[PDB]
Amino acid sequence: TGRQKARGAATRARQKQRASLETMDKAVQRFRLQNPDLDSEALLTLPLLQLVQKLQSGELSPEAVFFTYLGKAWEVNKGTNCVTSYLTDCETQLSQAPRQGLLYGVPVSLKECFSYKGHDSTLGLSLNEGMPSESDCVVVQVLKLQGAVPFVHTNVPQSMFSYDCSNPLFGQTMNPWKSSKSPGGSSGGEGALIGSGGSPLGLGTDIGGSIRFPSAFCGICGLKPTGNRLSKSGLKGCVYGQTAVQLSLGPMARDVESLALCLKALLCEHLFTLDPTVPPLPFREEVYRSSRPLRVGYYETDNYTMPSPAMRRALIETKQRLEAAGHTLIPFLPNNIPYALEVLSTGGLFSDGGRSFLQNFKGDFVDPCLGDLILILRLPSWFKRLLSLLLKPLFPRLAAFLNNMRPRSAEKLWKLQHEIEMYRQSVIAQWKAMNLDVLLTPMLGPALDLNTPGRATGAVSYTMLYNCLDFPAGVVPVTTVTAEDDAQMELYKGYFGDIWDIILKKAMKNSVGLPVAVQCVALPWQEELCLRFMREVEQLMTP
Ligand SMILES: O[C@@H](CNc1cc(-c2ccc3c(c2)OCCO3)ncn1)c1ccccc1
Repeated sequence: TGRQKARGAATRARQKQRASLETMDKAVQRFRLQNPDLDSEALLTLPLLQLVQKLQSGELSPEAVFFTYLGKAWEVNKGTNCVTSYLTDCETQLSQAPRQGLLYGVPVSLKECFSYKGHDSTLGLSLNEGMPSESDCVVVQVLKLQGAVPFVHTNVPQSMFSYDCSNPLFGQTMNPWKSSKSPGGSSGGEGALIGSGGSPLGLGTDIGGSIRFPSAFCGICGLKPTGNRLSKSGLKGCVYGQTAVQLSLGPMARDVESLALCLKALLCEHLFTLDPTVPPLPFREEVYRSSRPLRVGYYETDNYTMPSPAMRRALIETKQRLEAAGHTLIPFLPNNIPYALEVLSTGGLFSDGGRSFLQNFKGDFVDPCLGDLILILRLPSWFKRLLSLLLKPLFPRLAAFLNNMRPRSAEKLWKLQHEIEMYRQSVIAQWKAMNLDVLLTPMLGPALDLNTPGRATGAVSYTMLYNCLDFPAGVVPVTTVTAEDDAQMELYKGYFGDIWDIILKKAMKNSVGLPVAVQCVALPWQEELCLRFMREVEQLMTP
């Protein structure tokens, strides 16, 4: 009965969305009258490096590449529901774009949390509706300064604490390969859009896998750098001052070269001048372009989330293809993964028991795809500890998350923050002892059914670990689900048998033809190495 403002918020958001799309369309069709004989699917097809080349040499005009992609985005949006807003003024930015910039005339999609002047960054929440950004976030300024034309705000799951992608304002985003499936999240609108040719390049945030999931589920590249490689200034979030598990932002694109282009474009003196709290580490092209044989750690499971057959096959086929290229593959597994997930990561994100998070939800509709998170955090802490002590014998994995989602005293979070530092060094010591360069990893895939990710929390294990360690981690699509793999899904039993295993069992069925990826990891500040290795995987696993 107190959803007055929630119902009103949503109505405004949908008309703002509808007006954006209607504006986008009447823009595109104006253009197509004056540009009929023009090779739009050669343009949309063109890889980004190609595209910048023609924009810089002046073979294609910026308006052509803008209004061609603008049309395509609008078309793919009809199946997917992945464009929140059309960024108003981008037509004006196109004409006054910095001409010798590294992304001159490249149109760029932005996850909604990236502040853009005059536009809401709602995060699917009614409390953030009707509250336009006073100015562009630091990375958007650098984008615009480097010649790019940010043009849409792509959708996110309510609060971004979910690897599905629905909210009560703009509704549910769907996977462009199969509309019964989730596109991933929280950068789901990004993946859906880029993954269907709606944008050559875009920007996401990751805190539990939120770049890597949608990249994998929608079959594109994506990199989560080290937390403070790039400027978090101006990004809209649920919680501020949680530093233990640090959020990280990075690129999402159709290929690995695009990603390396994009970092090289942002890591410049503009970024470091505009935000001196970021360490002025220039993009080292020498390391990215190296062809030195790699010592590559690997594991085909984390013993926590049982991989799908597709994942397992993707991991082994890459492992072996890499061996044939001459890289040295070494079995490697970080110590105490259950501890990192159940105690450290979970404790880090909900150190305060959720009370900060939850005030975003007061008087709002709770999206079904958040599952039982809001209800669980809303429970009082004595009931969490009691209920944990009952479940532990029967369901340790679930009892352990519950035990570490209670509020704690400043003394206890100092102790947790120390264990994270020590754990990070603990895994670095494993790494250095086996002299590895990079680390090959499975990656959750194929894409889950809709409203499944919310009730399959174990499956964050593959990605979350490296938010916890704060290692640069990216994904590359390597293969597509065979019927042989989809059939092998009915022998899937999981390592625990609790409901997260059961939900994801069914969630991952009926996924023939969907893409499946692997994860690449490096030590901190070695983003350029992570991309060298991702690029290697990309070359060796193309069909
Ligand atoms: O389902 C859970 C409650 N939900 C969560 C969710 C997440 C979570 C954290 C980071 C994420 C994310 C999800 O989504 C992707 C991006 O980042 N972490 C811990 N708990 C549960 C617990 C006890 C009993 C029953 C059910």
